[PDB]
Amino acid sequence: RIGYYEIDRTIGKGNFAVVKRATHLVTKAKVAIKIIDKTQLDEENLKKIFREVQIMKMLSHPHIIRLYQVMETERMIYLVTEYASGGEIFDHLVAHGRMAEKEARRKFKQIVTAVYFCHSRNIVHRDLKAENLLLDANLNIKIADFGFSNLFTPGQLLKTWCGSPPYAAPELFEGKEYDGPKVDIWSLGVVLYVLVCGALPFDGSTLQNLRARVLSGKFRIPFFMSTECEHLIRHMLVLDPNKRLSMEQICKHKWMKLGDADPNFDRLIAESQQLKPLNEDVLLAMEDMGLDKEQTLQSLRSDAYDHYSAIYSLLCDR
Ligand SMILES: COc1ccc(N(C(=O)Nc2c(C)cccc2C)c2cc(Nc3ccc(N4CCN(C)CC4)cc3)ncn2)c(OC)c1
Repeated sequence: RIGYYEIDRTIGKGNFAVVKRATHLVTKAKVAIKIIDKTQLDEENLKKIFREVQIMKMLSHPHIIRLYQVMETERMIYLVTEYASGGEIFDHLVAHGRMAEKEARRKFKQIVTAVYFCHSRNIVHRDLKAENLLLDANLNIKIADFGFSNLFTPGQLLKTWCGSPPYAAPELFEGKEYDGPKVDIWSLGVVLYVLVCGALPFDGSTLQNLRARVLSGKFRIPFFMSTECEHLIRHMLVLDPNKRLSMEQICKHKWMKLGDADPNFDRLIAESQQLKPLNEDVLLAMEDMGLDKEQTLQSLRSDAYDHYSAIYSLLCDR
């Protein structure tokens, strides 16, 4: 037990972190808690985790994992998030293999909504990979690991070479300054390919081999891949960043449009395209628990991600 949380499973173990499932003992919500030992952490790694957390706080969206609370001790950091009860896409692909385009379109449309929203808030992910995508109880997408993400100014070039080589755009291998979104659009091309094909478009027995594959820009279209799907991927996996589809063009592609109507997609993409409240009954419910409404409002106003913020948010998403 950790504050208001009862831990009931360990689901992750990597980096300097362990992730557990927990239950919030007031709201009954299932959460994931990532526990980071700072006594393992290097100086720049702490500056990384700090930026990761700051970016996650900027992102409230249906297809992005939601951060609810930060707890910090002298020794440990605790990050409490929405729990994705479907697991990772990796395990789904191991279990069931390459997805039918019907399935791939549903999920990719959800991925695109999430990434488009990041861009609308001047965030680039810069590490989009299929395998690490999370799934909720209905196998709906939630995008996670923002460990390589950053703020960008539209038009500005970035100069940190990051992410996983199989998903990395050629200009990242080449050590060029890069447009943030165009890097994400390349990664999206590889993720779409993986979902439909169950394999990577660019691969190799060494990183040197793989690097040459990416810079070549050639990949195999399998017999089972539709003409429309092929066209989408080929318009994302273009060597010149400037000849890649925009996010706006990706949403409009004919592969997206065929199949069942999709009001949520269009609504979410519309919301991301915009330029320009307090729930009183939540505040009252909290007050009747024994949380003073003054400290709750202070916690909310300061963007604290503390005990009171968590409970406010967890109740509102219920
Ligand atoms: C796989 O390795 C992990 C393990 C855990 C997380 N994880 C976070 O780390 N979240 C997070 C937190 C807490 C804080 C900060 C940032 C982030 C990103 C997380 C997973 C999750 N659902 C879920 C359930 C079960 C399974 N599998 C069950 C079957 N397999 C045998 C074992 C694994 C995978 C995922 N729901 C929410 N968060 C993760 O995210 C990429 C990958």
